[PDB]
Amino acid sequence: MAEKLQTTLRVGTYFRAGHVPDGMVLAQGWVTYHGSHSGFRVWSDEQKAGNTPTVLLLSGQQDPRHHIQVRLEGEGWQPDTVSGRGAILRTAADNASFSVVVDGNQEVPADTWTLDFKACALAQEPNSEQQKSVDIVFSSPQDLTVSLIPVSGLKAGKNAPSAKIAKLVVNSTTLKEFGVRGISNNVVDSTGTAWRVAGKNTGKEIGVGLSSDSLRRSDSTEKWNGVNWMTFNSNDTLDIVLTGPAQNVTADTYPITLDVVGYQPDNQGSFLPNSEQQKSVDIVFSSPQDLTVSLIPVSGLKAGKNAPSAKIAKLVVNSTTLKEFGVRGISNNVVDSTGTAWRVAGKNTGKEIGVGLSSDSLRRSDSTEKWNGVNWMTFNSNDTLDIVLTGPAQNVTADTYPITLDVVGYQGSFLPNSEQQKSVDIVFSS
Repeated sequence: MAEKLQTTLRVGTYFRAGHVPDGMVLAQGWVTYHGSHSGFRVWSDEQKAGNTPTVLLLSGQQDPRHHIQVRLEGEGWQPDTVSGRGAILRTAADNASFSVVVDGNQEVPADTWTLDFKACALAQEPNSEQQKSVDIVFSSPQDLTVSLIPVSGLKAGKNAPSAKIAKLVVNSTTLKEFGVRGISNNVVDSTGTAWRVAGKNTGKEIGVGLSSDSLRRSDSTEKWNGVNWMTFNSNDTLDIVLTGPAQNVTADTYPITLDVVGYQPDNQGSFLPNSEQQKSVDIVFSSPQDLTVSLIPVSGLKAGKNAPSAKIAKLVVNSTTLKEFGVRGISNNVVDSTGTAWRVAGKNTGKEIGVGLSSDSLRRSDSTEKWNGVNWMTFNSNDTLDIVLTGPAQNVTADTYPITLDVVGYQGSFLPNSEQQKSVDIVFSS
C-alpha cells in the first residue's frame, strides 16, 4: 500500500550574480509515479502570493534580505487555481518533466537560496508525496576576499626547517569553504599543495607548499575535472613554507602563485568557478650582510695634475657583531703583495691611474694574514680608511674610474666568508 513518488532535481552550478534574463532555467526536475494517477502537483512553502501560485520568492542564507524570484514552468503545466499553491500537470503518464526558472528580468546578488518544494500525484476522479530541499547558488568574483602576504626579511643561505615564506588568508561571508592549488610548471603532489619555484634572476629552484599544520585544517579532498583539490573552511589562514628538509636558498626573488576557488560543500559538492581568484607575490631572499660596507667617492676631483696621495674615496666598514676586517683591491694589475695598491683603467679613455690605501690609512692595520694563499691586511671594523692616488703626483685624464674593493671579516685567526665586494666610480672632471 506504501508506494511513493520519485523526483529527480538537478540544479545549476555556474550562476554568476548580476543580471539574469527572464526564462533562465535554474533547475530541471522529473517526477515518476507508477500507481494509478491523473496528474502531478509540485508546490512550495516559499510561495509569493495566493494569486500567482507558480511564483516563488526566496530569501538568501548569508543574509535573509537577499531575494530571488522564480516560477514553476513546464510544458503542459498550468497554475493550480484550486489550491492557490503550485502548478499542476494532467496526464496518466508515469513520468513528467518540469523546470524552475527566474521570473522577471532581475538583478540577483551573490548568495545561496534554499528552494524546498513538494511533489505528489493526483488520483483519478494527497496520496504519497515527496519533499526535497535544494540550494541555488549565485557566485561573483568578489565572494571571497583573498590576501597573500610575503614574509619580510628572509636571508639567503641555509634556512630554518619549514621556514614560513608566505601567508594566505581567505575570508568570506557568502561561501563556506575554498580550495587552493599552486600554479607552477613543476608541482610535486597530487593536490597541488607543494611545488617548486624558479628564482627570477638565477633560475634556481626552491620547494614550497603548505605547512604541515595548514594541511590538517582541510575538510576534504575533491576532484574538479580530474584534478585533486584540498578544501578548507573560508575565514582561515594557510601558511606557505619551504617544504622538505632545510633548503640552501640562492639570493633571488621567487614568485609563488596560488589558485583559489570557492567550494560549496554537500555530502555532491561543487566548485564555484565564478568565485575564482589567482594571485602572485614575490618572495625576496636577500643575502646576509655581516659587514655593512660604505664606499663613497670624493666629489670635486678635477683632471690634470693632482696632489700626491690625493684622497679619492672613503670606505667605512661598520659591523655590529664582528670587530676586525681585511681589505683588498680588485684589478688586472695590483702593484704590491698585500693588494692595497693597484691600477684602475678609465672607461672612456682606458688610461690608468694608481690608487691605493693612503699611507696614513695603512699601519692602522692590526696585522697581515694569509687566506687563499694571498695576504690580507686586517683592520679594526667601524674604522674608516681612505683610497688615494698612490705614489708620485699623477696627471689623470678626465674620465670615470671604476674602483672595486673586496672586504672580508676576520681577532680570530680565521676569516668568515660573508665577504662582500663593493664597487663605486670615481669621476675626474676637466
